Order: sequence, then C-alpha cells, then structure tokens
Amino acid sequence: MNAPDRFELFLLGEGESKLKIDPDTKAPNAVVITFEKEDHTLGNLIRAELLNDRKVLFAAYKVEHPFFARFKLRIQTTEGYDPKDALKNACNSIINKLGALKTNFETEWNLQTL
Amino acid sequence: TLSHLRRTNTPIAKPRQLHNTHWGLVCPAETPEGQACGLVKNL
Amino acid sequence: KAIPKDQRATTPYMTKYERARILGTRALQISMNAPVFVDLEGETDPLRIAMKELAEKKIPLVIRRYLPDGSFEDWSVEELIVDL
Amino acid sequence: EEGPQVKIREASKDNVDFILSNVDLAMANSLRRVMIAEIPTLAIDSVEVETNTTVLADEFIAHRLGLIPLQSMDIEQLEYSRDCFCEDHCDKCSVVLTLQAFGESESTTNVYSKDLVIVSNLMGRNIGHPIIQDKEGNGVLICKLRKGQELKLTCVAKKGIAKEHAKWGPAAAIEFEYDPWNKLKHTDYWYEQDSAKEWPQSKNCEYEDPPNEGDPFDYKAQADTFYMNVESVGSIPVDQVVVRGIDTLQKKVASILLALTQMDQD
Amino acid sequence: QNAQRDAVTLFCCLLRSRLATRRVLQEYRLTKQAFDWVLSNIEAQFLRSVVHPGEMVGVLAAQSIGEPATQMTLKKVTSGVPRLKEILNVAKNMKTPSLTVY
Amino acid sequence: ASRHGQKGTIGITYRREDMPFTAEGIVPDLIINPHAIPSRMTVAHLIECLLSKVAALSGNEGDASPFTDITVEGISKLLREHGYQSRGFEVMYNGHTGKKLMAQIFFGPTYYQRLRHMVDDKIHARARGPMQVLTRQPVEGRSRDGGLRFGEMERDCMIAHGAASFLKERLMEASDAFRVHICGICGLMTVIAKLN
Amino acid sequence: MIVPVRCFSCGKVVGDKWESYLNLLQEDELDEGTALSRLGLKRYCCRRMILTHVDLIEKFLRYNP
Amino acid sequence: YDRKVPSPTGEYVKEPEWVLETDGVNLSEVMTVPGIDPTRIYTNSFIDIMEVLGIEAGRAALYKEVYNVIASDGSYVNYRHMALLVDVMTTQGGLTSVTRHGFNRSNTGALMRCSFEETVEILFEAGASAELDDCRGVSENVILGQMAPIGTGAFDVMI
Amino acid sequence: RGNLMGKRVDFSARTVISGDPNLELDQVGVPKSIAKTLTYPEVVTPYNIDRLTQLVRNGPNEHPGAKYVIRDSGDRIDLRYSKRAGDIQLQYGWKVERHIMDNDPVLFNRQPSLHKMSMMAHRVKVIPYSTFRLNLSVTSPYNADFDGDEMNLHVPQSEETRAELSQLCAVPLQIVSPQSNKPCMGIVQDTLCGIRKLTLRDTFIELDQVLNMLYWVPDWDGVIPTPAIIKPKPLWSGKQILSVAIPNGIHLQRFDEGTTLLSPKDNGMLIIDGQIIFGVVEKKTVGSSNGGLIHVVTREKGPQVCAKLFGNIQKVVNFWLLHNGFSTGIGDTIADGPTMREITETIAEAKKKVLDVTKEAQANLLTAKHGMTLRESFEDNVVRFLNEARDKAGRLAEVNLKDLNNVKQMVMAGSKGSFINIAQMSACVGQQSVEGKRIAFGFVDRTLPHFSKDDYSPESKGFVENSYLRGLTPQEFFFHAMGGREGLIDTAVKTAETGYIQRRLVKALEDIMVHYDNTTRNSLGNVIQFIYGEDGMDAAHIEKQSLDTIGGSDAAFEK
Amino acid sequence: EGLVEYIDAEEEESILIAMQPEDLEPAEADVDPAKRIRVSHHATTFTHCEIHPSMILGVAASIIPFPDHNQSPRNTYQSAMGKQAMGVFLTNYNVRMDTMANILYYPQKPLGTTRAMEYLKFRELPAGQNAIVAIACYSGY
Amino acid sequence: SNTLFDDIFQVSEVDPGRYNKVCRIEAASTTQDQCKLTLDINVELFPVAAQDSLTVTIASSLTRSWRPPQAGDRSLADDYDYVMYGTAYKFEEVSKDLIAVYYSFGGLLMRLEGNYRNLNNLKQENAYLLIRR
RNA sequence: AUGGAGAGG
Ligand SMILES: Nc1nc2c(ncn2[C@@H]2O[C@H](COP(=O)(O)CP(=O)(O)OP(=O)(O)O)[C@@H](O)[C@H]2O)c(=O)[nH]1
Ligand SMILES: [Mg+2]
Ligand SMILES: [Mg+2]
Ligand SMILES: [Zn+2]
Ligand SMILES: [Zn+2]
Ligand SMILES: [Zn+2]
Repeated sequence: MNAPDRFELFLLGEGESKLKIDPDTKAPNAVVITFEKEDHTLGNLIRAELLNDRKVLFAAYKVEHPFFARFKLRIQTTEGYDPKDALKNACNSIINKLGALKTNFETEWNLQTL
Repeated sequence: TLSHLRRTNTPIAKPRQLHNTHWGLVCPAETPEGQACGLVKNL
Repeated sequence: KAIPKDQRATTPYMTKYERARILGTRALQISMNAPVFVDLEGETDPLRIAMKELAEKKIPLVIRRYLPDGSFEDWSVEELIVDL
Repeated sequence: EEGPQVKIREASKDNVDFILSNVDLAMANSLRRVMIAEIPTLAIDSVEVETNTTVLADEFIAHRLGLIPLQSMDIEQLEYSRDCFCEDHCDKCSVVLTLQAFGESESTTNVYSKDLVIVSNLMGRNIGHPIIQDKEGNGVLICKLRKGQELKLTCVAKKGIAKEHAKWGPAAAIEFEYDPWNKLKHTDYWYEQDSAKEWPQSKNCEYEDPPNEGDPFDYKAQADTFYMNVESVGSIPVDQVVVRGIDTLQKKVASILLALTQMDQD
Repeated sequence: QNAQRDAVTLFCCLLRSRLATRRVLQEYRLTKQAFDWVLSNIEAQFLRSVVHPGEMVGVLAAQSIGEPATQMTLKKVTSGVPRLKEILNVAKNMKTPSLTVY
Repeated sequence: ASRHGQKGTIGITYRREDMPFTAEGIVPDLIINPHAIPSRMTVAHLIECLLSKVAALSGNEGDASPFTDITVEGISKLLREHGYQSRGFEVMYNGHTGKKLMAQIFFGPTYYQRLRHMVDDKIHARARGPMQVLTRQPVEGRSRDGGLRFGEMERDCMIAHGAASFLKERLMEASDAFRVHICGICGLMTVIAKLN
Repeated sequence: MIVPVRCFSCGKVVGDKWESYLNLLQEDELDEGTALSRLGLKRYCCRRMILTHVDLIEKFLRYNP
Repeated sequence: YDRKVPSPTGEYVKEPEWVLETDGVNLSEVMTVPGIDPTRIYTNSFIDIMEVLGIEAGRAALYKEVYNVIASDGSYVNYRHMALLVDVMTTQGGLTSVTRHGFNRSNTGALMRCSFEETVEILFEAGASAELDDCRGVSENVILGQMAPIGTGAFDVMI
Repeated sequence: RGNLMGKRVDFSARTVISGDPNLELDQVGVPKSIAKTLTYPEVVTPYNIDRLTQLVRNGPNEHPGAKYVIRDSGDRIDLRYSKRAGDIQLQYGWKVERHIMDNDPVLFNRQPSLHKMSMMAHRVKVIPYSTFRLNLSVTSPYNADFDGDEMNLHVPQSEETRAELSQLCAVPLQIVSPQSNKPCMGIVQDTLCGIRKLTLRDTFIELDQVLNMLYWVPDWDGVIPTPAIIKPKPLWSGKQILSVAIPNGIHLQRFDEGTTLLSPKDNGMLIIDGQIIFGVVEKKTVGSSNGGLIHVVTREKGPQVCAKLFGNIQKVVNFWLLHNGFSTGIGDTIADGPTMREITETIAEAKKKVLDVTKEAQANLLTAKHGMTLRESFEDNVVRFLNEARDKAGRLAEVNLKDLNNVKQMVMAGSKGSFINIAQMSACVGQQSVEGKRIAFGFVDRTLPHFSKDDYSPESKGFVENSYLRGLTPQEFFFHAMGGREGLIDTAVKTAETGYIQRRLVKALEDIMVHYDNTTRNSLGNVIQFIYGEDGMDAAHIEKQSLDTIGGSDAAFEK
Repeated sequence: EGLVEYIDAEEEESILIAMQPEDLEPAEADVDPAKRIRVSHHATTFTHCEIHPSMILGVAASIIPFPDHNQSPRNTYQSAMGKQAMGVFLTNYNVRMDTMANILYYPQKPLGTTRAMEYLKFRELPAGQNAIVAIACYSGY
Repeated sequence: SNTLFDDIFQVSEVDPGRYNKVCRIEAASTTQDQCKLTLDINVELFPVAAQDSLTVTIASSLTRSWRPPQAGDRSLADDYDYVMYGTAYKFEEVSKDLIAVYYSFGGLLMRLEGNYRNLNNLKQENAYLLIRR
C-alpha cells in the first residue's frame, strides 16, 4: 500500500544514470562513485578486486539503506593513477576470471555421467 | 471461539488472585490482562 | 510609566525562549517577502536567513521583559548577547 | 585452463556438487547470489479467470500458477514484455497457456500442471512447457474439484528475474562451505567441554589436511577452496544455472564498464 | 547581592579547591595565557548554566517525579507507589509509622 | 508472535541472497533478536525450537506436552544422531559477503503465528476534514477520518518545552478556532453583529 | 488448504510430492521420516513443508454447492 | 547502623552506632526521653515532624521522604524538582495535599481550578462570589485559545 | 477536560513504528502515503516560487507535491479537481499547501506522554512502506519498542511554530535532560552488545574490513590510521576504528574497580583525545550514564555533534556486528555436569536446614526474635534459607558460564539480562510469593489437595526447586502461576494509580515558572523559590564533581 | 462402574489426591540428572488420583508447548494472543457471510504439540506456520 | 630522527587472561638490575613461551594515511619479527632513580621501568615497538 | 447521537 514496486531494484528510473562520479573532497586523488540499481552482488566483487591492485590506496563500498538498491564505492589511487582506470582494470580483471571460470566449468561438466 | 464458549464473568476482598481452590477448575494461565484481569476466567 | 535604561536588573544574555521567538517572528516577516537585511549568499530559507540576520545583529525588534509586578525592561535584540 | 578452477565430484539432472579452487571469496559468493536472484526464467505472471466454481479462491489459485516451474531453456530468445514494442503481451515476449478442468467423476478430480496446455506460438523456442519430474507424469497439484466444479482460466507466462519475485528463481538450494577445519579461524566454536567432540565433522574434511598442534596459526593464508552444491528446480538444467550465473554476473560487471565509456563523451 | 553571594557559595568551594595556588602550579603545571583561558571558560560555561527566565519549571518538576514513578514495582516500611500515594495525600493515618532513635 | 509471549512486528524484508545461510543452503524465514530471550525467560521457545528441528529431521511429531520426562538432554542426543550439533547451533555464512559468521547461530523450526494486527489496518493521517456539529472539533476515529487527540498529557509536554505559539496553534488553527463579538459594557457574546 | 507449490524457505518444488507421500505411508506401510526421505526431501527446511501440512481441501469439497 | 564520621586525625571513618527502630509514632514524647540524642531522632511520619519541630523541619522531612521513594527504587531525580514539589506543598504554611482538598482551593483563577476535580461547583460559587480572573494562569489561556505566558510567551516583541 | 484542555486536531498522523539502523537520531521515517496527506502552508516568495510552482505542477500525487492553493481573495484552489490545476501562475503572496517534505520539522509523540522527551521535534525523511521509523537510540525517552506500538505526529502550520519545534523541541537538544541531569538516550540492544564485542583485546580487524568501517562513518577524514599491529601483519584493534567515531578533544577517564592503569582486565575506560587508550567499551561508557561519552560529547562539542555521534557509533558497530554475528541457544542455559550436581546438593542442604528449624520449632525450642510471633520467626527463617539457596545456586551457576556463553555476554555488555535471569533459567527458579508471604492455605490447613494438612515444608508452600531449563512440576507450575498473576494484577494497578498521581502533580505545579527576576512563582505571583532550585542553574548543565576539600587527613589536606 | 468420580471444590477439601498413578506404592520400594526434581509419595493415604496434571489448563494454554518451562506471565500473554492468530476458523467459511473473516493460505500443524491439542482439534484446524527461524543479530533491523 | 631505546629482555611470565589471541607478558632486562617490562602480546601472531629472550626496541619512524605495506622498495626499518605502533599516555615516577612509561598499542598495553630512559622517551604521538627472536 | 462489548502499547 506504501510498498515500492519490485522492478525498482533493477530498472533505472526517470533520468538516473547507472554510475555517478564525484571528486572526494576529503583526501586527494580520491573518488566516490554511486551505483544505482545494484547491491552487494556487485559492490563486494568490485571492492575485493580493487584490493589486489597494488596502486590502490583505499577501496570500500556501502549500502546506506537496504530499502534502496544502490551503493557507494570510494576509491583512492596513488599519484598519477586516475581512479577510474583503477575501476576499469578492476572490472575487466573480474570478467577475465569469470570467463576462465565458465570454460573451466564446462570442460569439467563434459566429462561426467548422470 | 472454543475459548469464548468456556468463559466466566465476575462483576464488581482479593477477587483477582489465582486462588488455590481454582486448581483443576479454572485455568491458571488464561485470563485478560489489564482491567478485567482475574475477574474474567476460562474453565 | 516604565523602567530606566540604567538599573536594568535582568540577564544581559538572550533567553532561549527569546531567541526562538525572535527567529520565529523574523522568519514570518521574511516569509511574506518583507525586506531582508543581509547578503543571503543563497539562503532561500526564511528561518536560515533570520538566523544569519541575527548573527549580524541586523534584527530591529525589541524585547519587552515582564516582571511579576507589572514592571518591564526593554532590550534590543541589537544589544542582547547571544551565547547559546 | 588458467585461473579459477572447477572439479565436479557428483553430477545429476538436478545437482552439481563441485569444488571451486583459486577464486576470491567475493567472487565465489557473488556467483551464488546471482545464481539465486538474477538468471532469468519464464513463469506465469498473469491469470485471467473465466470460471472458478472451485473450493479455492481466484488469486489463491493464481498464486500457485506463478509457482509452477515452466521450461526456461531457450529463455534468452524470449523478451521482457517491458522491452518488447507490442502493447501488453505478444509471441516474442510471452507464452500463453490454457487450463480447463471440470469434475466429471464421483471421485475427486485432481488438476495437475500436466493439464496446462500451451496456446501461443512458441515458434520453435524450447520454452513454457511445465517441468514434470513427477514419477506418474503429473507434476504439481494445482487444485481439486468436487462433482459439479469447473475451473477455466488463461495464463500469460513472462520472462522474469527472481529479484522481482521468487517464482522466477532458477536455484533451489546452493550449498556452500570453505575451510572445513577453521584453519583460518573464521568462526570461534561455541562449546561446553570440547569443540572437537561436540561439533560434527563436515563431509568436506576428507578433502583437506587436518591442522597440526605442532603448527602455529597460519595468518597469511586466505580463503581459496570452496565446496558448493547447486540444486535446480528444473526450469533450466543444473549445469546451466551455474553457467548462466557466471554469464549474468559477468554480463552485469560489463554494463558497468560500458557505462564508464558512455560518460566520457563531451 | 546577598542572594547572589549565597547562590554561588557551593560552586566557589569547588572553584577555590581546584584553582588554589599550590595545585594550579604543582598538580596541573598551568601557565598564564593558558590559566587566563581556564578562567575565561568557567566564567562563560557558568553564565550558560543559569536557568532561563520563562522556563516552565513546575511542569518539569511534576513530570520529572511522575515519569520515574511509573517505573516502580517490586522487610519494613511501605515503599514505592503506595508510599508515594500516602505522601502526596498527606496520609493522616499511614501504614508504617516509625521512629528512628539515636 | 511465537507461542510464548514473544510478539513483535516486521521491520524489514530481505530476499534469500541477503539472508544469512547454513552451509547446506538452508536460510531462515525469520530472524528474531537474541535480546528478546534472556529477560523474559521464555525457555520454552528455545526448547520447542530444539524439539521441532528433531521432529522435522526424524519425521516424527515433537511431544511438547507439559508434565513429562522429555528432556533438553534427551532431545539433544537425538539431534546429535542426526548429525547436527546438539544444542541447536549451526555455522552460518553472511549473505552479503559470503564470509562465515564468527558466532554460530541457534537455528531451527518454531511455530510462529500471524496476528490480526496488520500495518495497513492501523495507518491514518488527516490534514483537515470532518467537524462534529456541537463542538466544531475534529470527529473521532480513523474509520471516521478523524483527528488524533492532543490530550492534556500532551498539552503539558508542550508547556514544559515552553512552546507557547505551537500550543496555541494546536488548540486553534488545527481544531476549533472561532470568532465572536463582545460588548464594550456587559462583556457577553450578546452583540447582534449585523456584518457587512 | 492444499499442498504447497513450493517450499517457502529454499524454493524447492514440493507440490508434486503430496500424493506420492500419502502412498508411501499407507500403500507400503512406511514411516513419515522414511517416506519423506524417499521423496528426496532431504534438508529439513522443505521436509516440514510436507509433514506439517494439513489437507483442508478434502473437507472443503464435502460441501455440495 | 554504620556511620561515617570525622576521625581525630581528619579522615572520615566507619564507627558503627546502635539505633532503635519503632512500630508506631509519638515523637512528642520519645525525644524528651532521657538517654537518647534528641537532636537526631526521626520518624517517617513527616506529618508529625511538621507538628512537633515546625514547618521548615517538615519541608525538609517531606523531601527526605519523597526522595527515599525514588532512590529505593534505584532511581535518581535531580534535587531541584522534588524540592519544588515539597516547597509548593509547604509555602501555604502547613502540608497542602495534591488533591481537591489541597491546592485546588487556593484562590487562583476560577477557570484554572475548574479544569481539575470539582468542575462545576467551582464555576458556580465563582459566579456567586463574583470572582475576577487575572488570566495569567496557563490553563486559562488554553481555554481562551490565546498565547500563554510561558517561555516564548513570557515576554513581548516590538520594534 | 474533553474539549478545552484537550482537543482533537488537524494535521496529525499515526502508525505502527519500527526501528532503523540507518536513520540519523533526529530523523523520523514518514511513510509516503502520510507525507502525501499532511500539508504545510508555505507562502509564495521570490526565493521559493520555482520549487513551489513545480510542486503544484506535480499535483497532489505523488510526493513531493501539493494539495491546494490560496489566492489573494482567500479562495481555495484544489489540485485534485480543477480545470486550472495545470496552468496556475503563482502570485507573490499566495499560499501553496504543499506536502510534508524532507527535513520538515515535525512534533513526534508516543503516549502516555509522561515527560517532555515524549514529544520531540524530529526531522522528516519520507520513506517507503507504511511505518514511522526512528533510530533505536531515541527508543528510551519514548519508552518505545517495536512489538506493535503506535506513535503520533503533529505538523506545525506557521513559520514561528516550526521555529519553536526546531529551536526548543529538537531531539538533539533533549539528549541531556534536566530530569536526572544526565543523558536520557544512549547506545542500546545490538549496538551495545556488539560495541563490547568489538572492543575486546582479542578483537582485531584486517585491512579489507577496516576500510569499509572507516568509509561507514560519514565524518571520516579519509585518513587511514596507522594499524596497531604492523609486523608482520596489519591487524587493527577493535578499540582503534571505533575511535574514528569519537571526535577530537574528547577526554574520558573511568576507573571501574580493579582498574589500575594496566587494566590487567581491560577494566574502566580512558579516552585521551578522541582515541581510546584502554578498556572494553560497554554500558557504563556509551550507555545513558552520568560521566559517560554522551554526557561529555554533548557538553564539550555540542548537541549537534553529539547527535551525529549516535549515528556514527551505530553505523560502525552494527556493520562490524553484522559480519561477526551473535546468537543465543539453549546451550547458553546449560550448566556443567559438576555444577548441576553441586546446585542440587546445595538446594538439598537448605531443604535439610529448613527441616531442622521446623522440627526444632515443633518441639517448642525455637525462640521468638524480639518483637515478633513465634510463627513469624519461623517463616522469616525459612524464607531466608530458601532465598539464600536460590542466590547461592544461581551464583554457583553463573561461575560455570564461560565467556563465550551468550546470556553472559549480554549481561556483560549490559544489553539485556541480569543475575536472576541466569539463576532461574539454569539453577533454580526459587520461592513463589503472594502478598509478601509464601503460598497460603487455600483449602484448610493445606495448599493443594495433594498434600496432607499442616505441611509447612518448602515444596508445599511454593518453593520451585527446579529450573526453567529442567522444568516446573504440576504443583510448582500452579504456585508459580499464583505468584505470576499477582504481578500482572498490580502491574495493571500500578499503571492506574501512577497515571492519577501524575495528572494531579502536573495540575498542581502547572503555572509555576521562573520569572525575569530568577524568582520562581505562580499565576498570583506568590514566591515558591527565591532562586530557582536554590542556585539559579538549569538542571541539564549540571554534573557530579567531587569537592575534594571535604575529605582526607588534615595532614594530606595540608600537604 | 464407580472408577471415576466427580468432585467439586468443596468436597475436594476432604480428600487426598495423588498426582501420578504410580504414586500408589507403587509399591516403592541411580537417577537421570537431567530430569526435573520430583518429591515423593510421602502421603500413603490417597482417595483419588488426578486424571492428568496437564488438565489444570484451559483451552488456550493447552496450545502452548512446554509451558512448564516458562515464566508464568508469558504463558498468559500467549493465552491472550492465540485468540488473534489467523487460520481456518471453520470449514464452512465459504458459505458464511461474516463482517470480517481471515483465513491462512497454508496453515500447518505445529511441529511440537500437546496431548491436549488432540481434543482441541488444533492439528486439524491450525493457526500458525512452522517458520524456519534464526535467533541472531543480523542487520540490526 | 633515530632510535629511542633498545635492550634485551628475558620472559618470566606469560598470561592468557581469558583470551586466545593475546598474552600479558612479564620480562626483565638482562643488563640492568633496575629494569622490568610488562607487555600485551598477540601470541597468535608471534608466540612467546616462558624463559624466552626478546630483543626490544622503541623507535619512531621507518601523520599521513597508512599506505599498505608497499615496503617492496621502501625502508622497512625493521627485519624484526613483531612490531606495534602505540601511544604514550602516562609517565610515572617510582624513585629518584627510577622512571616508568605507559604505552597503548591499540589497547594492547606496555609498561617499561628504568632510569636513563627518561633521556629519550617523548609524549607520543609515535613509537613503533619492535621485538625480535 | 445514545449506550454497549472485545481488543492494542
Ligand atoms: N498509561 C498506560 N500505559 C499502558 C497501559 N497498558 C499498556 N501501557 C503502556 O505500554 C508500555 C509497555 O507495556 P507493555 O504493553 O509492552 C506490557 P509489559 O510491561 O509486560 O512489557 P515488557 O516491558 O516487555 O515487560 C508501558 O510503558 C505503557 O506506556 C495502560 O493501561 N495505561
Ligand atoms: Mg514496558
Ligand atoms: Mg510496546
Ligand atoms: Zn510482446
Ligand atoms: Zn452589553
Ligand atoms: Zn525447503
């Protein structure tokens, strides 16, 4: 009766960009991206992979309220390394592990019985 | 429903206290709280 | 009759009830687009303005403090200290 | 092959017990989530009812209809109705099916999901057929009729995501376990006298080496191996729940990549 | 001026007991530009701490006694709610009169 | 509410994925706080849980009849032959993150009951609306689209705060403000104000 | 009312299991735990969906209309 | 009873005394008794303390009592409140109860008293005695729907 | 009383309330449907006309919009049914009754309204779903839980009337309360239970987890603090990141018992400028105590910073706790084998001791304590012997509960539960009691028809030997029920009587205020106090400092 | 056949009731440390024997599992709330025209029961479902 | 700057005070007879038996946010085994010829007792306590 | 509008 529709978790709305990038005012060379219509599924995956990049000083995400499918990613990189690239290499890195994971699973499946 | 058919009313010196003699006739536990506590009873 | 401006016995400080009623009254004046005596800076909120308009002592209201006997001390919002 | 590593232990129409070596915890988790809420499926999502003189209420039935697992193998070539340019539904984006039941007998007439009859044009796509793992071939007991009772209704199956309703959930259960000797000290075992004698041994302990008291705490170690078991309802074969899961996760990681390029424009 | 000296008495005991020379210099080790501040604050903080005229201070007192009285529920004397009810009623005939003799 | 005076309302809904989970994929339908347990001494709730889990596994009916020789020990031995840890604990994994839980969770079946008290049946707000004839104040009751009552106990609370204009407003512009005419002499509302 | 289209907890489909359950009981004299196991209802989250279920429909059909 | 008292050497110490506790009260006569410290004798009956030792000793006793109700319950209310309560019962001259017999006689605004207890009988002989109402009581302005002289309404604003 | 001292009123709302780990203290979750019904008359002015026009545009559905409009003549234009709802050109000086929006000031209430902190101005945040939401830490002044309680909300109509709420009634400026000169809001339940969990000397956090916690506090400077542990791994102590929540220049010292500045038991507390130095953080620090964090931070940094402080602590502890987890089984009410056998034999040596005294008093060798009947002494002794038995077996049990025992840990944190709870659940429930005495003889000379007459034994008069864990027997059950009922009956009756005392109190001190001569008076101007409280101070700004002239050797005073 | 009598409160006054049949001797005449502590048959002069102690309870408390392991007022609260639980209040609900009627979609016979539940028909007309439930602090919601 | 203090201690007492990741340690200096040490040690990281002997140093370097361990090329300033960073909170005077310092490494505690030490120790903020074996 | 019954915190 006051409930939001359930598509509102994955469907974007009236002029809501998927990513929103803002210059962090606190620490230098840091940025805080807002991910509309996403959750711990994404955020935890991006933040954990950003932690493997050794030119990333800081990386953490957070769902400010569970009512809303959205989350903030905060990223700080070493001087000269633009944080967006830190995000880009991060995503790609995941995609490559995932692909390898898929094929590796397939070949394993193609060897079974029942 | 089952309950409401086996109810007791008691209008108006210690009428609310679950009294010894109630053993086996009235339920120790089942009674309204607040105003009618211990006055309304269930068999 | 009234009381002398010297020999004013009450607190030279502004009571919290004086402040709320002052901010209230100005924000009501601001609300109905009466003239505004500050820079604004982008404050479009009638209460936030009177707050800035008070911080700069530019509020031209006077307080009439009542004493239990019918006496009364007048204080300008100009002169009342605002430490709260 | 290269990175993350799979090792089936058991496989079946309904289950894949495997081991997922060389992966982040985060990824092995994010995969299980996706497997639960984000691989799309077809399921009844509208019921127009013509007659229901049955003991049950309209929507009460309508509800169960939603829960009946429909074949979703070729789902990727059906469309989201919200997407498709037709008004309401069509044949590109929605399967329509019919249910007719009338009690003839004296005995109670049952209504199964076998009694569901596809009507719209599947056009070759492997879609919409109610899953039936039942042994006598009538999976799921929709409703029961007395003598004069009738039930006549029409259901439009749509492509949906379990995030939106748990009907469109391809996964049933997704067993999941790492470090079966707490060698990472990720829990602190509650006990009374003895952690070891009181907590039972995970079946995944024949697969790892028990720690030695002669050894101290390995603090550098991370979570590496993962023992999952995906069980499927059947609207998608098992192997596919995991694959499409990895596919979808990857797919949505990607739209983030693309979205970064979309912003760069002047 | 006598009311004023009175009101302030107990506080100043605390003031003089702590802002006494031996202590300022041997326990704290304060200075001048810093000790003048400590004086300054205390002045300001104090002036703040005064109650503001026009404070409905009765309703405040009644509520401040009433509310925790609603949290009273359970050997000699009558205590708690019944006792309170005796007190405010000026019970001519109370339930546990007693003398305490020294 | 469970069967033992542990009542309480929903605060949020989480979908399976965000829920904590057992290592066999079991997930709760329901999460109650451990703080409802130790001050209300409803140990029964705790035992019913333990018995119920055994009943489910064993496929028997848990006898929770009162005065008998059933025993948290006896039940616990039974649940142990069923391979789970004997006091109802189970390692659970956080759903957000996939990491284990430091703590093990008391987890099992427990007969819970939905009570006639629903949110959508209580909700009510009113801006301005009906006004009784006699007093010209807001009518009483949600079912009547009425105003909530600013009681004396509320009136005092405003008085405490020192909110004078608010207290006036509550008792004038909401509710029943009204304009009469008096006489410069008598002082009664006697005047025949032939307005206009 | 009537069997559940699916288990609330896990999501498994327990709706096709009802008749088969009732048969395992009475036809070949099995006990409910064994019966529930043969139906491959292993985890107790979906095991109680069947055991704890009551078929009130059988009563509802009793009424003529 | 245990008792803290100053040592010959300055520090405070535990020097436990003997104390007599009573069922019943006749303060008038047990304090005049030889053998006891008549400077420290006490009843829980502040109603007698008021009679024997005077209105101000009573006020102090009435507080001591009220205080003890709270603190025995674990609680702790600040002294200014209970004091105001006490002092209010007390300023009339004796013990003024918090009932229609107590404060609700005290010649305050007629409209004010009619808002508690005897509602009409107050309004009636206020009509007969032809009373005049200051209208500086809170509850009178509540009735009149005017801003009450409370806090923000305790003064006047001008230019 | 029904239509004058109190009147039904417009612009009001009510619903079931629920808690929210993510609202800020002074906020109030308002369901959209309510936001859309309640109005504020906002006057058209150059500063607002853009937003104001847009609102009328958005009509009355859905938020944020507006219902009606008020023209110069004072007519009432209705956005619902109007052939001009589309194109209306707002004149300066017109009223636009808009919806209630974010950061509107609204008076929030729960009845019975006992003290002022039961009507506090909150900041509106419109949310989905049908319940009012508040921060758990505003729970207490409201006495509100989430087992079905409803709360009211009133919306101010004028510019001043909103001032009056935000300047006088706002939740931050009620945090420290003149009632008990202390804070009336603190860290409760989960947050409380976990904050102790988080700060044990065993509690370390590795990098990944630290950065989330860090990012979780909004007021974070974005400076990773140097990890307490570096070689050969960075573990960050619980105490360390929690400190991020606490502001600067916040000094705190607490010596609780064996506290000796090495805190071999992590006792007491010590916060040297916004960093905690030693000691487990629990109720005595972050509760609503007297010389605790909330009292300090309010006075030191102001209400605003303190109100902000509530959020930050909950945001971190909750996050940390969410991935640590906490639970309670029946395993937490099992005492050792050994401890059980001792508990039983303990109960017996008191059953054997009552036996004697009874045997003794039956031989007429019992001597009545001065000023009491022979029987009175006998009861008094037996009741003491059995009470002692309980407390003794309780403590017996409490000692056997480990530190990982969950019931213990809530008692440790101070979250919920106490000794008796542990005692009765695990060892022995104790002696039942009605009207102050043990269970009477309802039937002649006996207590139930299953006893022989004249049976003063402990079991016969209502001593529940067993524990809740073990299980009360028939007679035990029945007696326990008898006592239990008394509870209910006078709980019911305590609510009745209290509610009268209050009304009376209030009506008697109603018109007492401090006038502009510091002289507490009343409608007649009668002096009640000559200086408010005998010292002129407001009770909020007052704390318990020791006057250390008073104590010690004359010698050391001199020194 | 005089095997069973009817006693009212007054005649109850004049008799000696045993709580357990075996309490007769029987004849008596090492233990489980986990069972509750039971006094003995110390009165060897009975006249009647309680049918079964659980019958002291009414219709609502007869629904509570293990009520003899609960603080007594909680048992009372349940007894109030059970009357507000939704479920199948009668099988003929489709043919009645009540102002307000609530029926549970999938009611469930509780996993832990009471012998007295049998005569109360609770297993056949339940009101409550057997939720899988965790006691845990999770999101703090 | 440079070093602050360095000695070699012998462990006399190790104490799991109802803990399993921390011990309160008691050591004396094998050089000064007027010198003992009390220290809270993460024994799950760097275990410490009784009768051990541990080289102990107090240095203040190697504040800006802690970059991860990019010591790949930097100057670790250690080659020790165990290293915490604490705060100095109390400096205590035991005897005209004795002085004690009080450290808090994230609530792990340290008490050092000696006399010439006074000519080195600062009142925070820094102080990396390094231990070897 | 009366009057009444049950229930919520
Ligand atoms: N003034 C009144 N308040 C009541 C009344 N009945 C309930 N309440 C209120 O409900 C609040 C809590 O009481 P509950 O309804 O939760 C019953 P109880 O005290 O047994 O709950 P627990 O605190 O869990 O022990 C109490 O503080 C009151 O504000 C009543 O008749 N009058
Ligand atoms: Mg309560
Ligand atoms: Mg409540
Ligand atoms: Zn289409
Ligand atoms: Zn006239
Ligand atoms: Zn299931």
